[PDB]
Amino acid sequence: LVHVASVEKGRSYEDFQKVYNAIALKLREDDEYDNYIGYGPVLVRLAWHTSGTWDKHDNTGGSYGGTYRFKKEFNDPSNAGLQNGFKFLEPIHKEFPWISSGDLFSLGGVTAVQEMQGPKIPWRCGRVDTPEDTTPDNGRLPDADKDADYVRTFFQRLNMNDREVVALMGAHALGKTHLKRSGYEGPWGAANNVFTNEFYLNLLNEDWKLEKNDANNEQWDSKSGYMMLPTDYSLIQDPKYLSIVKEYANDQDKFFKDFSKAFEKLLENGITFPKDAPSPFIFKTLEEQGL
Ligand code: HEM
Repeated sequence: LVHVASVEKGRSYEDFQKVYNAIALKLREDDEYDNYIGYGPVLVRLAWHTSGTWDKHDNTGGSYGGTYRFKKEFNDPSNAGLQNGFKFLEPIHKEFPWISSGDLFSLGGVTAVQEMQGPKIPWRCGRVDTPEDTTPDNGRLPDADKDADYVRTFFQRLNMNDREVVALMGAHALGKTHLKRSGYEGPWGAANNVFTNEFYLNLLNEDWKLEKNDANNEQWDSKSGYMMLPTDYSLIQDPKYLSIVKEYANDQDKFFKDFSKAFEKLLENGITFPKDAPSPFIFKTLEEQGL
């Protein structure tokens, strides 16, 4: 199965900047969500989980088909809580019914990262909705109770290498774990709706204790009130990951650049872009537009 990007008919960068802007304005307006964290983090996670079902071996799953809109995928236990991101995007989709579902879920993530003062993420249009029977089964998203070997093997299926994995994991600066959702509870740091390299700094610099949470799962906790999942912590247990963690803890620009590449890549696995497709779009933030 080849998934060829097909530009929404007649649309160009300005159309997608309008969708960006509507997402960004709603992010600003709907600020109460999740104890005033706002929707940025869950939109980033929605973009990732709608992309992260991809299997490089047969091109099943991935962002192209926008299959989260079907019940098998929106009810995946791994996706618990993402319905909030979907509901956020619903009025956006109503205003801009021409955008494909995959384009909207992925654009939500881009918009969230950028509006949270993260790197620019080039974004390409052209995902096309595919039918219900193309929805990938549950079980393709990763478990959090595992070690570095698990993480490394997991991400090979998404064609991500060590650097790409460690970079992508930096998104765990954002938002928080919610016990009733994942069986883990707590934020990873203080700046959880501003995109920074804090995840790496906290991994290296906090004093972590292995504790059990109220769902009886182990997680790493600090006196500052932060947590790390076992898979997060694996990034400093594994010496290869550790080197990269230290790199990003010590160079914010490098983290931004590597995250941007890896996140675009994640959002684009599985999609074939024709030679004459538009170049990737770099959207202006609301701030850059004076909006
Ligand atoms: C080994 C890989 C990963 C595992 C096991 C993992 C696991 C988790 C878990 C258990 C949660 C908490 C869900 C909840 O209780 O609300 C979470 C939240 C989150 N994850 Fe991941 N994650 C991984 C990779 C990633 C990647 C690659 C990204 C995106 C680049 C990402 C972005 C997020 C965000 C932004 C949140 C916060 C969501 C919110 O506040 O609503 N994660 N992750």
